[PDB]
Amino acid sequence: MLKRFPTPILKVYWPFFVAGAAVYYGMSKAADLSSNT
Amino acid sequence: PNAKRIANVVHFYKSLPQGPAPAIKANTRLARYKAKYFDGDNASGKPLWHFALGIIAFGYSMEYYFHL
Amino acid sequence: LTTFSLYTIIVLLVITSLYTLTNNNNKIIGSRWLISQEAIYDTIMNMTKGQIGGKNWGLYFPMIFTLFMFIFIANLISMIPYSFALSAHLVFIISLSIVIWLGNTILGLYKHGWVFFSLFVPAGTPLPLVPLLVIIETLSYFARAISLGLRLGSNILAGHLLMVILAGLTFNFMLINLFTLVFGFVPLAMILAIMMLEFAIGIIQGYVWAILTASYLKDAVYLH
Amino acid sequence: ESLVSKELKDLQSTLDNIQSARPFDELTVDDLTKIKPEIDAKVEEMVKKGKWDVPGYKDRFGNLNVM
Amino acid sequence: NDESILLLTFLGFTGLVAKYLAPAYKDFADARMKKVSDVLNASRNKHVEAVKDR
Amino acid sequence: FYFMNQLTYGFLLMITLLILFSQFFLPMILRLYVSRLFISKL
Amino acid sequence: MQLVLAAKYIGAGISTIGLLGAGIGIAIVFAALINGVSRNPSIKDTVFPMAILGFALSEATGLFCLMVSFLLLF
Amino acid sequence: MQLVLAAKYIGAGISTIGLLGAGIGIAIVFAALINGVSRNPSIKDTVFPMAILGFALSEATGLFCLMVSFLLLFG
Amino acid sequence: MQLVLAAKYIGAGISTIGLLGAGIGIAIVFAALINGVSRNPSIKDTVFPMAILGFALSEATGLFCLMVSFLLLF
Amino acid sequence: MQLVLAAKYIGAGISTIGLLGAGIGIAIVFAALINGVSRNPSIKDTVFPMAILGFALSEATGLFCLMVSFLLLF
Amino acid sequence: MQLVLAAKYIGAGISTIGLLGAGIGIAIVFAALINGVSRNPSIKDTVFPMAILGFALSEATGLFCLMVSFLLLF
Amino acid sequence: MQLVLAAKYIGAGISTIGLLGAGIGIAIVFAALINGVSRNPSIKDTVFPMAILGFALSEATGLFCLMVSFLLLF
Amino acid sequence: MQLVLAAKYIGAGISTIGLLGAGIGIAIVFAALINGVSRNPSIKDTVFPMAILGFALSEATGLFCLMVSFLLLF
Amino acid sequence: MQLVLAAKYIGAGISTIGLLGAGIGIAIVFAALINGVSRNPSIKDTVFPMAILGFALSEATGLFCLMVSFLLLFG
Amino acid sequence: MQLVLAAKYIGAGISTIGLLGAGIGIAIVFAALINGVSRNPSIKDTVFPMAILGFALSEATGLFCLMVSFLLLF
Amino acid sequence: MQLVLAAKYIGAGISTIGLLGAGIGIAIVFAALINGVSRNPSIKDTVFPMAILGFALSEATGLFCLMVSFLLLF
Repeated sequence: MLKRFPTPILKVYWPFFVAGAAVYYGMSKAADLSSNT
Repeated sequence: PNAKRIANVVHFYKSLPQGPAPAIKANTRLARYKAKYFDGDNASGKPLWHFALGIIAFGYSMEYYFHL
Repeated sequence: LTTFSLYTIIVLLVITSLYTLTNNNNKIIGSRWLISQEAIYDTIMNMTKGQIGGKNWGLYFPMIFTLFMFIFIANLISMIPYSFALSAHLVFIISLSIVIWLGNTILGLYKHGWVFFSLFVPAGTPLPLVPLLVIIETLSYFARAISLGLRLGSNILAGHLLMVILAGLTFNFMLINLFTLVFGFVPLAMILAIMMLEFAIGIIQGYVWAILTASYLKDAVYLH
Repeated sequence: ESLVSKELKDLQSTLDNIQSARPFDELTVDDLTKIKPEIDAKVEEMVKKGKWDVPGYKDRFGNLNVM
Repeated sequence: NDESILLLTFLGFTGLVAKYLAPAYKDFADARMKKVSDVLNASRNKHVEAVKDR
Repeated sequence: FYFMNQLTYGFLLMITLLILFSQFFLPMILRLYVSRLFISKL
Repeated sequence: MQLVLAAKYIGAGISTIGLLGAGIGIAIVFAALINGVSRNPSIKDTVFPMAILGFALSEATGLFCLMVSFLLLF
Repeated sequence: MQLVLAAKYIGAGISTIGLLGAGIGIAIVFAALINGVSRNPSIKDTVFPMAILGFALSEATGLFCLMVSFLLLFG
Repeated sequence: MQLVLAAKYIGAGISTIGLLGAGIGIAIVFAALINGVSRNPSIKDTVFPMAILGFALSEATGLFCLMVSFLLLF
Repeated sequence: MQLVLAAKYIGAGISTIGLLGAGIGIAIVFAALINGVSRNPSIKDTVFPMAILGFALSEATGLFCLMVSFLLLF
Repeated sequence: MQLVLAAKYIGAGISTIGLLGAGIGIAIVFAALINGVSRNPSIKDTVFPMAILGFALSEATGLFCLMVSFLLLF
Repeated sequence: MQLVLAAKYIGAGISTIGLLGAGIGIAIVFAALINGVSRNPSIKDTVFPMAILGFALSEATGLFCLMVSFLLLF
Repeated sequence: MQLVLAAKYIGAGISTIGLLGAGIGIAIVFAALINGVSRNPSIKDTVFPMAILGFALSEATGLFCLMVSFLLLF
Repeated sequence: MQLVLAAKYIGAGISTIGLLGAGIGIAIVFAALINGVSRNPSIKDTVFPMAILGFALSEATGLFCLMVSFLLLFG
Repeated sequence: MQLVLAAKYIGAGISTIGLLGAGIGIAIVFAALINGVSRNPSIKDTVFPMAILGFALSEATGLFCLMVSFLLLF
Repeated sequence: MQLVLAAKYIGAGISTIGLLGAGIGIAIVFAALINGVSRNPSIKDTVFPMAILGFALSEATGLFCLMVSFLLLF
């Protein structure tokens, strides 16, 4: 069907994975701190 | 010199003559849709339209779930 | 079950429906469905080749591809009338924008340490106004972040609100007396050319997203 | 003198298929990588470096992009 | 309904798409296909013509 | 309210398209690139 | 409260004349495109995205102003 | 309730004068179009379509203005 | 109670400037039309249909503006 | 309803600044005319009708403006 | 009734700047007039009555502006 | 009663800004003056009387504007 | 306090239209970009990366007015 | 008579921005002044007086405008 | 009262459209920088500083504007 | 007494926006500086004192606008 090619992203796109998880965690703090309006 | 001729005779030795293994008959309950719709003759755009037909149903059906 | 969860299911199956059923079993001749992906690959390739233009340029080339097609496809799905828009949420698109901007700041900080703040001077100035420029475009520094997503989110939101409001306009103007259908076709062709505009305001705004964040990678990654 | 006794009948038999065994509008990269692992070898080491630019492609094949 | 009016505009719009773009896209793909197939046949033709030189 | 649900599935699909496009669909086309190159270049 | 939706409506009215910016703006994008393709007819594709990019930046800024209308209209 | 529709009328008043931009806009489009065909005769039929693209590609922006002045006047 | 038609009148007054550009913009078309024939007098009867096209459609917007003003008057 | 004529008066007041466009544009017409004959003096009798046509019909926009001002004034 | 004359006064205040266009109009006639003459110096007889023609009935709009201002002042 | 003088105050405020136009307008003439002497230095006595003519009788309209302002003031 | 929210509503309405600066500005930057690249063709990726810089710096100050449109409003 | 100094203050406010006419005004004079000296190098001292003349009683717009405000400040 | 804080919000609304001219002006600074160096590339190092001299202090003056809004808004 | 400073606040708001013309003014001076010294690079020290002279005595006049703002605020 398709040949799986190991192209690198894990040791390549780390700040955007970190930024996604960091906006996830900070937005979880925002929606568990500010959502009572 | 050597390399082009030998790369050619490696390239022209195993390549199959009549365009073999035609695979003009196969099915997995979705590949017939592909062979009728996406292979070397038709490749018509209407299946995406037919796929759009699904969303033509689907939001309507979700409308049928939501407001109607 | 969540509607947007299923909308992402629709996105991923459209994207699986662009290479696999495009594949006429690894025919190299590149059929009609494959020339489209060929063209998208080429026109993002020749874009980011010249933009960042470094010896390490292709590493982010899947990222500049995966930021485009996600926006190329999800902004052609809600062109279907009976659907709900995907990028309409300033929450989600501004989320993706803050993600990309923070990723650029973190990539630049990790790559260039103390003197990464010397991005913020473009070129030479006289001395008694040096600090000026730094704070001059400080909004852009963070104003850039909100704007990158807010542009595309505003375009998507106002376009879908345009289509709903003007469909309801041509609906509500025509419950009055039967002469209202006579020369009331110019609003219909107006909304039709608005849909001509709407394919543009999807695709070309996605290309805007691509070229602006490719410029932002040139900003963060390279030392000018 | 015995060098040419196989080399002459070799390339005539080689052109004997080459005039008769060309699936050029129906070729498949499966069969290609099956005979030429050099293709996927260069592709794989290329992406492992990251040279997404394919040099020497545009001069004979049109880039076909938007711009 | 309100949204079947957008369906009406969308039916006419995709009809105009199949009127204007999709035949032009079809024959553009035809031009590119003829180009690629012709140069790929010509490369192998010059290759097989090179083998007769030895 | 439901910022978490759209953010959850959207980030899952962003990571999905990153890994997916990178390891699958760009180099399956670059296969065709290098195939046509090492047929014509010979 | 009967006052404030009327105030929203006139605020939406004075918010509408920011797309004046896009209306004057995307015009001279097309104008520079035509004055540049006139004296150089073989750069048109090379200047066609460079044009339309700027189009999709200024058009969109017009679509800033009226979205401020709409979340004031709603 | 007698205050809201009068303010709606003045709101559709002020939400009309944004097509000032469109009236200047398609004008300067045709200004450069005439400067395109004038200095170059054999470019007309190529760039006149593009200009009519550039003729209704932004003209609808001003239309957005009066559609506010259609809805806020009426709805 | 009497604020309604008074506000109709001031709303027609503040919408009057819809044709403000109308007075200009148009002058720009004929401006280029003269500057299409000073530099090239041989091409006038080909481009004058384009110019009356632009002038007419170019003013169709100010027509929309003052007919908004008229139906705001009535 | 002693307010409604006062509102007629201010609405006629800011209905007279829609000729700002006319008061610029019908002067740029003769401005480009002067720039037209000074590049080619031989074509004077062809540029003068075109300039005065676009000029006059142009002025008609500011005339529509202040006749809206007149019929709002009384 | 003690406000309708006050409204006449403030409506005469913002009937004023319609001649704003006159202020930035007839003036540019002279701009082009200098580009009419400093380019091609032997043309003063051709364009100087042409420029006073372009001046007069473009200032006429500013005349119309401030005369509606005076009769709304009184 | 004690309101019409405040109306005169704000009406003189809003009537002031028409001298924007003269504040622009004479400037473009001086701009064209230095675009006459720079690209044709041997012209001055034919253009500089003409330029100070344009200066005076385009400034006079803005002077009419702010004299309307002060006569409405006092 | 049933009025201060009406005031912040129309304050958003009047602070909508500072983006007239941006809707002019990024468009005239890309207008000069097209008219510079069609003049000199082989400079595309030398002026294009600062054409996008001028776009960014005209977006920077066309967006303090939008953040006044937001943080006032919310 | 309590409303009236307030109305004087906002009447000063609207009559402040006519000095917009200054900020464009003399600048475009300087625009041509640079195109008067770059295009022609040896003509500065001929045309710089005209420019400064084109400065001085131009900037009058601004002056005449804000002294309006001052005669609404004290008077 | 509560009117002064409401007037503060509409004052912060009007007091933000003064950076309009700044956002136009720095854009024509980069516009002239493009049309200067897409005429003459070798002068970039000489004028791209001075332009971005002339950029920045043509902007902060306009970005006094929101600061005057800022102390008004807080 | 609870109204005079409300008028001070919105008066500062309206008296903010005259620096819009001061913005462009300064912006251009340098735009003509670019399109002068770019095509003529030898004239720089001949121009650039005068040019920044032509900067300074413009900007400060725009500064007049906001100093009016401070005398309407304290």
